[PDB]
Amino acid sequence: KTFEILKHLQADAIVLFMKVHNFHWNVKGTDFFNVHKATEEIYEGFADMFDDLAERIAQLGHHPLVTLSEALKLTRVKEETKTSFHSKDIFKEILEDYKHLEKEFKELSNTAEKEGDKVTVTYADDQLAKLQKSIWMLQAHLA
Amino acid sequence: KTFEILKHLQADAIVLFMKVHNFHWNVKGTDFFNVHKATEEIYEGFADMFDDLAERIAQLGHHPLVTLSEALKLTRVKEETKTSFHSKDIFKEILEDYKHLEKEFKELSNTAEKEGDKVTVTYADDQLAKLQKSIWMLQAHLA
Amino acid sequence: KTFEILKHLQADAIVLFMKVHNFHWNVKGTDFFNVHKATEEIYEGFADMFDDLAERIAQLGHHPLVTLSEALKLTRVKEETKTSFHSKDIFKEILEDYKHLEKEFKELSNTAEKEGDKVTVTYADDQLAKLQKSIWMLQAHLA
Amino acid sequence: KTFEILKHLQADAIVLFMKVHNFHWNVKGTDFFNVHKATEEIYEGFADMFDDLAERIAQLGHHPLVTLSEALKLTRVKEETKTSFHSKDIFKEILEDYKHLEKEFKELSNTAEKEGDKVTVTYADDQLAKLQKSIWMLQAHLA
Amino acid sequence: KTFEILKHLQADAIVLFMKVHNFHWNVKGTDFFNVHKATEEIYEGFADMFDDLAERIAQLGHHPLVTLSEALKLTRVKEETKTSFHSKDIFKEILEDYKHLEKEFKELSNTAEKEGDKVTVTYADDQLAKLQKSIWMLQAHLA
Amino acid sequence: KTFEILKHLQADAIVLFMKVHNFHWNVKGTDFFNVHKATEEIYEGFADMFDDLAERIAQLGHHPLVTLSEALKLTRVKEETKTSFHSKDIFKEILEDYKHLEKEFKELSNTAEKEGDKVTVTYADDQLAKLQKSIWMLQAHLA
Amino acid sequence: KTFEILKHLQADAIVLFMKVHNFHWNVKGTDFFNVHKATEEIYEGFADMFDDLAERIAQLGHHPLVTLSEALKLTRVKEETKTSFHSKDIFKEILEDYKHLEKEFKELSNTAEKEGDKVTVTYADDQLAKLQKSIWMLQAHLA
Amino acid sequence: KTFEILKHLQADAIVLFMKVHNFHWNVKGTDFFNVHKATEEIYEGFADMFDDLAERIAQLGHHPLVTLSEALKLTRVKEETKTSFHSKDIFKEILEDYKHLEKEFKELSNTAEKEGDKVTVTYADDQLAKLQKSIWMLQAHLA
Amino acid sequence: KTFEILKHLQADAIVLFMKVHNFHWNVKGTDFFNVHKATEEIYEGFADMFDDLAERIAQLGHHPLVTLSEALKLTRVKEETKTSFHSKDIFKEILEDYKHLEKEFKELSNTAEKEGDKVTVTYADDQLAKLQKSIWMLQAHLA
Amino acid sequence: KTFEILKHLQADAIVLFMKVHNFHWNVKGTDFFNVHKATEEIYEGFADMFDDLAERIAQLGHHPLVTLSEALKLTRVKEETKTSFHSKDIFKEILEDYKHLEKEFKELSNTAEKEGDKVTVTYADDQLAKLQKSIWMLQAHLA
Amino acid sequence: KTFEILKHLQADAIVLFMKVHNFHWNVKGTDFFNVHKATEEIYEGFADMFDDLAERIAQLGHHPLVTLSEALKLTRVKEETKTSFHSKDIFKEILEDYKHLEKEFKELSNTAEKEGDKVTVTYADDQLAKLQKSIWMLQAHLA
Amino acid sequence: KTFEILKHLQADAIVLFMKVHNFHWNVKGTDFFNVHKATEEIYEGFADMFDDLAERIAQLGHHPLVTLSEALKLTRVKEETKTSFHSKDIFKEILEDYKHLEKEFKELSNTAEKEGDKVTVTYADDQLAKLQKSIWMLQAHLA
Ligand SMILES: [Zn+2]
Ligand SMILES: [Zn+2]
Ligand SMILES: [Zn+2]
Ligand SMILES: [Zn+2]
Ligand SMILES: [Zn+2]
Ligand SMILES: [Zn+2]
Ligand SMILES: [Zn+2]
Ligand SMILES: [Zn+2]
Ligand SMILES: [Zn+2]
Ligand SMILES: [Zn+2]
Ligand SMILES: [Zn+2]
Ligand SMILES: [Zn+2]
Ligand SMILES: [Zn+2]
Ligand SMILES: [Zn+2]
Ligand SMILES: [Zn+2]
Ligand SMILES: [Zn+2]
Ligand SMILES: [Zn+2]
Ligand SMILES: [Zn+2]
Ligand SMILES: [Zn+2]
Ligand SMILES: [Zn+2]
Ligand SMILES: [Zn+2]
Ligand SMILES: [Zn+2]
Ligand SMILES: [Zn+2]
Ligand SMILES: [Zn+2]
Ligand SMILES: [Zn+2]
Ligand SMILES: [Zn+2]
Ligand SMILES: [Zn+2]
Ligand SMILES: [Zn+2]
Ligand SMILES: [Zn+2]
Ligand SMILES: [Zn+2]
Ligand SMILES: [Zn+2]
Ligand SMILES: [Zn+2]
Ligand SMILES: [Zn+2]
Ligand SMILES: [Zn+2]
Ligand SMILES: [Zn+2]
Ligand SMILES: [Zn+2]
Ligand SMILES: [Zn+2]
Ligand SMILES: [Zn+2]
Ligand SMILES: [Zn+2]
Ligand SMILES: [Zn+2]
Ligand SMILES: [Zn+2]
Ligand SMILES: [Zn+2]
Ligand SMILES: [Zn+2]
Ligand SMILES: [Zn+2]
Ligand SMILES: [Zn+2]
Ligand SMILES: [Zn+2]
Ligand SMILES: [Zn+2]
Ligand SMILES: [Zn+2]
Ligand SMILES: [Zn+2]
Ligand SMILES: [Zn+2]
Ligand SMILES: [Zn+2]
Ligand SMILES: [Zn+2]
Ligand SMILES: [Zn+2]
Ligand SMILES: [Zn+2]
Ligand SMILES: [Zn+2]
Ligand SMILES: [Zn+2]
Ligand SMILES: [Zn+2]
Ligand SMILES: [Zn+2]
Ligand SMILES: [Zn+2]
Ligand SMILES: [Zn+2]
Ligand SMILES: [Zn+2]
Ligand SMILES: [Zn+2]
Ligand SMILES: [Zn+2]
Ligand SMILES: [Zn+2]
Ligand SMILES: [Zn+2]
Ligand SMILES: [Zn+2]
Ligand SMILES: [Zn+2]
Ligand SMILES: [Zn+2]
Ligand SMILES: [Zn+2]
Ligand SMILES: [Zn+2]
Ligand SMILES: [Zn+2]
Ligand SMILES: [Zn+2]
Ligand SMILES: [Zn+2]
Ligand SMILES: [Zn+2]
Ligand SMILES: [Zn+2]
Ligand SMILES: [Zn+2]
Repeated sequence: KTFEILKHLQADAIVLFMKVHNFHWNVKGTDFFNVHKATEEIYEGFADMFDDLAERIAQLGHHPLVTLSEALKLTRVKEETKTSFHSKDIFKEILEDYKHLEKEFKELSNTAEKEGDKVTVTYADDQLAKLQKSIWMLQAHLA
Repeated sequence: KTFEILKHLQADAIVLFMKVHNFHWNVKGTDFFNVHKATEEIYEGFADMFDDLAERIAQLGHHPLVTLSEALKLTRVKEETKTSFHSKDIFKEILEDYKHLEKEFKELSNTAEKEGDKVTVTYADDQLAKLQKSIWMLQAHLA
Repeated sequence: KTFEILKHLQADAIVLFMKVHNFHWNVKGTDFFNVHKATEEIYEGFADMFDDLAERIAQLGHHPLVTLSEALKLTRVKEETKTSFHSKDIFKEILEDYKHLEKEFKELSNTAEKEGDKVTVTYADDQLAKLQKSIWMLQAHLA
Repeated sequence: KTFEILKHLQADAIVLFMKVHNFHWNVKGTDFFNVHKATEEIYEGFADMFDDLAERIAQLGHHPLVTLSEALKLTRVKEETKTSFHSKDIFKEILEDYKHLEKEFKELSNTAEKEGDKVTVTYADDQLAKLQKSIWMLQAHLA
Repeated sequence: KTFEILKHLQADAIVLFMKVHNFHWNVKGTDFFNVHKATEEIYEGFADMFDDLAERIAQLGHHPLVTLSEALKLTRVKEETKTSFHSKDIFKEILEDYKHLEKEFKELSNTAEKEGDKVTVTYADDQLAKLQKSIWMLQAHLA
Repeated sequence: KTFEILKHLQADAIVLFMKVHNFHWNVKGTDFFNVHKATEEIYEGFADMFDDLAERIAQLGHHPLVTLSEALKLTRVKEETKTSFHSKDIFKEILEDYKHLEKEFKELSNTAEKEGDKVTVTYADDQLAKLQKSIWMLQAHLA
Repeated sequence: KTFEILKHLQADAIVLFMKVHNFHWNVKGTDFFNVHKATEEIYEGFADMFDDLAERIAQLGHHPLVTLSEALKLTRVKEETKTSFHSKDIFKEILEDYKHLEKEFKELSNTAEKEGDKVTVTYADDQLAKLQKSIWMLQAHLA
Repeated sequence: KTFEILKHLQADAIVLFMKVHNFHWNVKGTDFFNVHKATEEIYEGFADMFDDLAERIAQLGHHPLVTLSEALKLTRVKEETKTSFHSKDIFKEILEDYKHLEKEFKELSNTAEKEGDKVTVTYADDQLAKLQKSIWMLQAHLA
Repeated sequence: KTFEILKHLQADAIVLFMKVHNFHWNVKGTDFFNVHKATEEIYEGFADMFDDLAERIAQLGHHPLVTLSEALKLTRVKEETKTSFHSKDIFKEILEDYKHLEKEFKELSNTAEKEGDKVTVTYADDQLAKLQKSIWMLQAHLA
Repeated sequence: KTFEILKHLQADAIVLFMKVHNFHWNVKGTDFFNVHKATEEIYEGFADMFDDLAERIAQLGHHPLVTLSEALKLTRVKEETKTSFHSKDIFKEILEDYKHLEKEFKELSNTAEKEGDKVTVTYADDQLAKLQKSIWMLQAHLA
Repeated sequence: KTFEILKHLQADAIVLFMKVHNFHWNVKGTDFFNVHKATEEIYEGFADMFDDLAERIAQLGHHPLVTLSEALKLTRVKEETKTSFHSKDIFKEILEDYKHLEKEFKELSNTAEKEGDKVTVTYADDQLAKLQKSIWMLQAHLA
Repeated sequence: KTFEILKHLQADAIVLFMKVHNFHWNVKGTDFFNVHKATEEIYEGFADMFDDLAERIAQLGHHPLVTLSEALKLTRVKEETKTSFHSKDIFKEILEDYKHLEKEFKELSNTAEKEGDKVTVTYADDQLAKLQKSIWMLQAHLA
């Protein structure tokens, strides 16, 4: 179900909002400003994704999740308890989670096509476009 | 300890970030736009508070919390599982949590004065100023 | 035919442009500013929809409609002759007409997919996205 | 009566809003961009005139017209059913309708002076100023 | 005399500047933000009216009033000592005072026409335009 | 005749454009910046007045003047051949020429009322408003 | 009591709002623009101070003053009935009243520290900062 | 293959970037400014298309082309060696090349649907939308 | 002498300021807007050139000209008494006068190099750059 | 000949436009964003240089080059076929090509001085200024 | 004494203004842009600190220092004569000097509390806030 | 040598940066704001001149000066130890130092022409242009 994948993704969005703030505060190295500013852009993107997924859920006549509790329960994103990083470790982690979201947005898109929910398709394909652009850029950082 | 109160408040900030999004999505009544836009301003404020508290913690040589897990563990904010509200219920809840943050920022301020951490004082008094302005406005909504 | 639905929708757009101005001028109640400003945003949206539908028609090698006469002839939107409203009546009427446009944009989208007119699809799905967001918000006003 | 002329003019404004969109979509010749952009400015002006006339009517304790139906009934503007133009034909038509509005705004102004409605006078003289500037520019196009 | 009415109006402007701040601080109800922001726009308008009337007086070779003392002495506006309101009470009061200013600006306009002071006429008619727009909007709030 | 006064004023506008540039370049004293910047605002105003008067003339079916030659022939403004000033001398000269334009705009306004040219009236009264504001400010400089 | 000093200062703010407008309209000399613009900045500052003091009072659970009447009753600011000034006289008067506000903001700050009202302290110290900057600048004008 | 069509289009984009600059520099006639500015907008669009196609190629794990050499080798766009034009000749040429890109973007879109590359579809349909709008406008210039 | 050429050019600048306004008001044809706006840019350029030449003269210890009288006396620009034009006639005239200014700025530049006035050289070469760009564009209009 | 060097440089500009896009897409390493953004600024500079050189050529009565074909024929810039880089390799390549352009702009400048083409001199010296600033910055990257 | 510490800090501010420009010009490595831009932000901050400290001194009735001579005499900042750096060396040096300013601003703050100079306290605590944020960021660069 | 004069001028720039701040803080008289703001513009100009001269030095393969120490050693600018001024004294001092910089920029320009350093010439002539404009304005203040 479309709204089930939406909920799952909403859960990842708020979890990544937090995870990315970790990287924002705890990066080390002459790389600090760039990663500090870039992580800020990343978590702000995730705050919007969170809101947008929730609002698609509501639009669709269902209930978005409303507690951090359900988010942790529905997410497939590993929270990061460590508190120190080189930029390369941050990019590897973010890349991993991006590849996860990419897979899921594809699923979201495929599922919504099947159920004749075209709006959810164009939302999912728009997010895929962004994820694939970032995936490429992150791959290029790490190469 | 100053950094202990900071951590506690950081936990409330991310919890209220979520709680306020609930109110953002699930308000009902001819009041919808105003509460939808106002809650958006409120949660954006909480996103900044979260970041700022975390960054004061780091500055002070300690570790801010880095998971939703610790946040739920350290918060004194009740998450809201209900998914429908009149504006009056939203304002009552927000008011309650504001009164909670007000008390704690006072504590933060008092404690930091004692430990000779003046920066943390001016941060705490700046946040008090905002909380007391909102507390007054919310009291005026409900009267 | 794609261009036939386009024409129909173009007719509704100019009719709603007028209808919404009625609500803009004739709302009553302590609700006045909010509804006055919101209706202004709504009719400005409809002015753009009108222009865009007409311009898709032209692009497609056909003729958009060019008189209020044809608009009244092609529309399924009831004009509103009454000249006084509470905000709730305005929202109910706007909701009704929105549900009408939603149905038709779905048709437009489905029909254009069939005829291999992909541009018209992405236009129709973009408008659906907006209509479904407003439909949800209006449902929330009225609940 | 002042409000009677206001209503008449309100009817012309919405009719010209449509008529001018015709010219916007259906101009032909190496003149296309200039006329396309200029007609867009013209119809946006007419959308404001429409709103302003309606709002003067309301202010004056009367009811502006609220349907395209009454507009077609009250207008002295010929709708244009043709769907192809050279720029010269567009300017001739617009000039004609401008000369019509000029005459009527003079009447509006004279009538409002008589009835001691000074606000309506300053509104009418402001619109005359604009019409006479455009009339001159259009005469210069055609010369 | 033109300058006598100017002085009277200048006195009302500063008195309403204060009166409107009362409403700004002391409104109660789920209406709070809207009335708080709208009253702020209203008193800022009155601050400009005050300055403009004073400056017309100076231009005309006379002396505007320069103390709150003369203002209270020359005003026909009742100061409001009460410190709590519903929005409806605020709108009724503002409406009353608006109707008062409307009457006086008409007088100002008529008197200035007689004395051949055309500048003061166009100033008075510009203010009438604004007062009549607000009077209509306030009537619509209360209906 | 309205257009005759317009032409006369157009001639003064271009003459004052030049005269004011003299003051702009040739002021002396610790007053230099203020007078340099203020004269720049003054001549830019005169450049617009020039254009606007010319364009009213054209609108009215007549020909504005098109050479400096006719301007010098039609102006009642004394050109200034001297090349050094204290600010007080500049203000006295500008004041004189302002009083001249004020008189003429009154004439323009009166004459246009008589001939039923309302647009030219509202133009003349708008310029009077500006001239009387500047006249007051200049009187205040010199007092 | 903190709120008692707040009220007193609120009274001075509205009185200085008026007093400063006097100086704004009635300054004489080649100094006119600078003093006209500077007084405009000064009274706009006082309008904000007025609003802010009133709003601190409300926040604190008390009632700000709501009439010009109480303002004149609570102020220690002498109103200025004279209607003509050299810039030096304006600066001397403003300086005097500034020194008065400086003393009182110190009192406000000291008193609020005692009562544990930290928000009011940071407000009072912020205003002191501004007053001491202006006091220095005004002393420099007069030296 | 999707990436093969992308590469082809990337080649056309840089070739049209140049071709359009030819028209930019070498248009003749009283049409000069309009065509000079419009061609500037057109080539800036092509510079972005070039970059975007290249970046989609990279995202997709392939290599965009990196020399003018490959571009000339992969393009189906005829370079223009002539150095003088009337606007009509420029529009005919641009129209031709647009019709070419339209065909190819359709192919791109169809092919990407087949291979399950949804991002490339939404990119191709977005570009089609723009090409069909320009095709219509250019047809209207030439009619 | 450098300052002699400066004065000559200053005279042409104010004469062209007027001449170009003629073209601004009196162009005829479907070309009207473009020429109306372009002439406005041209005369605004000439107003700046005028001011800049005058200010270079002053800088150099000499006196710029301060009357329209000297301008007409020092200019080699023919004033235009005719009051109706096709765009082609306007461009031919402007081109002629441009070729004149180009020649003179070359002279200015050469002369200033000789006298070791480098500032005047860089001013003259900057103006040449602009004149040669416009000369090319005007040649392209007329071809 | 001046125009011969201009043409040569125009050829390098479009070749570097492409070459720099290579570096834009194909940089690898934790350096990615900085080099991605900086290369974007560099190629945008080259797009302007290209246009400006072409337009100087036209101004000078000659024909700029109008095909990628002539560009490859006239350039002394080696195209880069490789598709992967560390930032250091990108900077070395860009530095090399910069040193090439620097030499040529000197030649351009010297040659134009000889032929009395001062405009082309000030253009060449302006570009030298930029090239020498970038050369220094690039040397500093590599040191 | 408060003003003695102010003077000392003023001396460091201008010395660091220079020192930081050294780092701005003489950094080496693929780090160049980031350090070049960041040092520019740092020295601009120091220019403001310098001005603000000087202006607090003046406000307090004392004399800020007015020569580079006294600055070198009063500073505890070592000037840097070396002319080449890796970014790590720049950050270590800046960190050292920051730790120095932090200590001194604490002293300033403590001393001003003692002397009842609250304005100087809030200034000192504001600067501490900034220094501690930068100290943390610099520590993070170097870790 | 070009770089020797550059260094000398760099030394004056930082010395004048300080000297001008003296005038900024210590001007007395009803002239205070104007001189306070103007000196702020002047020292900000000198901060840029300083940076630009240093960066030309680096570009040229030499080392700009990096301590206040060398600046005081290389400058021909007298530092000002006095701490109180009338505006006339400030303008006389600034004028003197300007005349000094003018002479030196001429030398810089002449020397750079000789050594074939054209970039340094265009930099020197640009600064001369500014110095001669300010010299004229300052002469006009003092006359
Ligand atoms: Zn941060
Ligand atoms: Zn951001
Ligand atoms: Zn939302
Ligand atoms: Zn997931
Ligand atoms: Zn750690
Ligand atoms: Zn490490
Ligand atoms: Zn929303
Ligand atoms: Zn927001
Ligand atoms: Zn942060
Ligand atoms: Zn808590
Ligand atoms: Zn529900
Ligand atoms: Zn309910
Ligand atoms: Zn309205
Ligand atoms: Zn709007
Ligand atoms: Zn359109
Ligand atoms: Zn329909
Ligand atoms: Zn009714
Ligand atoms: Zn009702
Ligand atoms: Zn889309
Ligand atoms: Zn369009
Ligand atoms: Zn528009
Ligand atoms: Zn409206
Ligand atoms: Zn009519
Ligand atoms: Zn047709
Ligand atoms: Zn035709
Ligand atoms: Zn008016
Ligand atoms: Zn407020
Ligand atoms: Zn406001
Ligand atoms: Zn004022
Ligand atoms: Zn009254
Ligand atoms: Zn109460
Ligand atoms: Zn109640
Ligand atoms: Zn100037
Ligand atoms: Zn200006
Ligand atoms: Zn004009
Ligand atoms: Zn006259
Ligand atoms: Zn002289
Ligand atoms: Zn004198
Ligand atoms: Zn004013
Ligand atoms: Zn202001
Ligand atoms: Zn307020
Ligand atoms: Zn007091
Ligand atoms: Zn008097
Ligand atoms: Zn006096
Ligand atoms: Zn161009
Ligand atoms: Zn552009
Ligand atoms: Zn790119
Ligand atoms: Zn192709
Ligand atoms: Zn040719
Ligand atoms: Zn031809
Ligand atoms: Zn115009
Ligand atoms: Zn313009
Ligand atoms: Zn000037
Ligand atoms: Zn000449
Ligand atoms: Zn004629
Ligand atoms: Zn003709
Ligand atoms: Zn990119
Ligand atoms: Zn860019
Ligand atoms: Zn171009
Ligand atoms: Zn080359
Ligand atoms: Zn590869
Ligand atoms: Zn590698
Ligand atoms: Zn730099
Ligand atoms: Zn900066
Ligand atoms: Zn300062
Ligand atoms: Zn120190
Ligand atoms: Zn070295
Ligand atoms: Zn190294
Ligand atoms: Zn603070
Ligand atoms: Zn200052
Ligand atoms: Zn500044
Ligand atoms: Zn720099
Ligand atoms: Zn020197
Ligand atoms: Zn002293
Ligand atoms: Zn003195
Ligand atoms: Zn230059």
